[PDB]
Amino acid sequence: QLHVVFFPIMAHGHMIPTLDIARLFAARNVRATIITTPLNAHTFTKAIESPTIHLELFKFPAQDVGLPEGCENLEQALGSSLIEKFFKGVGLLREQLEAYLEKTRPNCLVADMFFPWATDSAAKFNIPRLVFHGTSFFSLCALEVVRLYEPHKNVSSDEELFSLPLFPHDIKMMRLQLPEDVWKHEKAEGKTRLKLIKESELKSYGVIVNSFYELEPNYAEFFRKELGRRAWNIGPVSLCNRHECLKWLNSKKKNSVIYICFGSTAHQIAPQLYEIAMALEASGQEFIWVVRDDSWLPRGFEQRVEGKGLIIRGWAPQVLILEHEAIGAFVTHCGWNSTLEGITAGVPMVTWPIFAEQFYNEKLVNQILKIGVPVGANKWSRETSIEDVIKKDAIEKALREIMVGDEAEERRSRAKKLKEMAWKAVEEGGSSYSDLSALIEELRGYH
Ligand SMILES: O=c1ccn([C@@H]2O[C@H](COP(=O)(O)OP(=O)(O)O[C@H]3O[C@H](CO)[C@@H](O)[C@H](O)[C@H]3F)[C@@H](O)[C@H]2O)c(=O)[nH]1
Ligand SMILES: [K+]
Repeated sequence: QLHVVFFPIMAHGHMIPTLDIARLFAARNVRATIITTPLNAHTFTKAIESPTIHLELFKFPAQDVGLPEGCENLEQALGSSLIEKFFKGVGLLREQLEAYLEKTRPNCLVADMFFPWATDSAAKFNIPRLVFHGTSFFSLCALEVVRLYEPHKNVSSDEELFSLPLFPHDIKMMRLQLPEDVWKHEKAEGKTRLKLIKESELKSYGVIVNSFYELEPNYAEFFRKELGRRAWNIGPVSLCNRHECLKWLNSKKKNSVIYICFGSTAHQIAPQLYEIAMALEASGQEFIWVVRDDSWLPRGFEQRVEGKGLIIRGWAPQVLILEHEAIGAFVTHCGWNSTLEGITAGVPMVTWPIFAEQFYNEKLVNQILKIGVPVGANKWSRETSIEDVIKKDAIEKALREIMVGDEAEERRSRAKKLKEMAWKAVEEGGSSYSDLSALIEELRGYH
């Protein structure tokens, strides 16, 4: 039996899709083991609830890097200090990884993009290593093209626009949409980490990508041809698996409710929430709003919008909501897992990128896929300063445009097209089904 070990970084947005990939492999009679840490194991245990996914717990050296003992997850490492400590900590997992690989000798290692050294670690035992990023072909390409060509240095002001080189679409961006650790005050740590991450894509056996060919064929090709990567598109992997707010939505018109949610880990301050609430009231749209009370809500808000607006404070069933008939739009931060869920439900999106690769995802959604509307946020930042809050006016304009604005029904039509393409890609005979079959056969044949 083939054995593949999966090693995601301790972040919810990488762990859940990695589990789905493990399940996809398992359903093909492949032995799948996921490496995690003790305080993160509960995520996998809950989502396991079918072939057996095995877990292996590594000790996370929080004390050695000066982190609180309870900080085993990227989401809890808030601030440059804590984040650099977190990445030093995860780099220190290399010894446990090499011990586990020597002990078990699996046929393949699928390792998170944040572990470039994992390539060499697997090479010590002649094991091929695959990179998993968890984002779109487009972001992979655009990030690599920006790193290589640095078109942000041909610019005089923060909002001066430049095109992305080589791309078959003209994509205009400003250096505000890039991290200041690249264009303003160059800090060698992040630059080196990025260099090594992007290099691992060519030094390794190849890249697994959570996308489907028909979604972004130009960039599925660009990644392989112009950028030289060996890759397999096997997404959306969440389709492998396939209530109060639902009963609420049942009595609503089809495609009439806006869903607002900013991802698994939301760092969101009271002034921003207050602007969102005011914009929601002014827009008149029915809505489900997922929040992490007079400190951020207008007086009488929840009662003044009762029956029309619903605030969810806990973990929301995002997929069940998005695919309910009543939901017509999605205000999102453009994380790739949420973006892909919006696409798979066929739901247009208001794009509100914050950090990471989300501005590239926003360009993919708005300019290329033509299923979204920008809210107007254009400043890359880990934490939000009060000086950067998006005001209620832009939010209301975007909420209006996404529901009844120009092309809204066409966006719905395009998204339903993408929805059918997504479901077809993963069914037997589909592009993603076939690429997964091909990857597994190649792994069987290795040496
Ligand atoms: O109330 C809730 C709130 C969330 N969820 C689920 O959590 C997921 C949110 O994923 P999303 O990509 O938007 O945020 P996150 O995964 O942290 O993004 C990082 O990881 C991504 C993957 O690399 C990356 O693209 C991104 O830039 C990073 F920020 C998504 O699968 C939802 O279904 C829910 O079910 N109920
Ligand atoms: K090249």
